Amino acid sequence: APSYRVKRMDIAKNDEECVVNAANPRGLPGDGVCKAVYKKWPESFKNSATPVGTAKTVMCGTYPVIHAVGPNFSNYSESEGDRELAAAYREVAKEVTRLGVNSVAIPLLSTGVYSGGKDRLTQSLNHLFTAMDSTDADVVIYCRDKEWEKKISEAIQMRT
Ligand SMILES: O=C(O)c1ccnc(=O)[nH]1
Repeated sequence: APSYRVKRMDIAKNDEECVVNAANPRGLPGDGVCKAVYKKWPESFKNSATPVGTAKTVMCGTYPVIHAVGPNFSNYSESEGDRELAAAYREVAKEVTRLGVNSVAIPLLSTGVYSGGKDRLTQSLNHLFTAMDSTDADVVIYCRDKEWEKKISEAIQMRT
């Protein structure tokens, strides 16, 4: 029976069969979060460039890295941002299904340096749910803040 779980820890130490990288459209290593993914799976960044609102899988050996590019809300309108953030998660669902994996480690896209200084926990998480509800993979959501862990954990609780 496929579950959603949340873990407050480095996504680069996930124990799922694949990872989603919160990526930039240039396929650049990045800093903070993407840096952890670059350091862990540097060969997954070969031709990882993909436009905003898309996802691209690059294998690191047999381990799939799904580069998913949420919008930078600094650059987008609230309405266009929202559209691009929905589409990014939909492309993630498609890659997870295509790969036939049983589990996936996923961050909340567009909630860090791409949030345009706003709190987007509920926006990002609902788009994730919309996309991943139609898949049969175990989903493990990774976050850093304890407050965020609690809020995500409750949003999971109150749909079961
Ligand atoms: O702000 C973020 O967490 C983020 C950085 C890069 N790509 C994203 O989808 N999101």
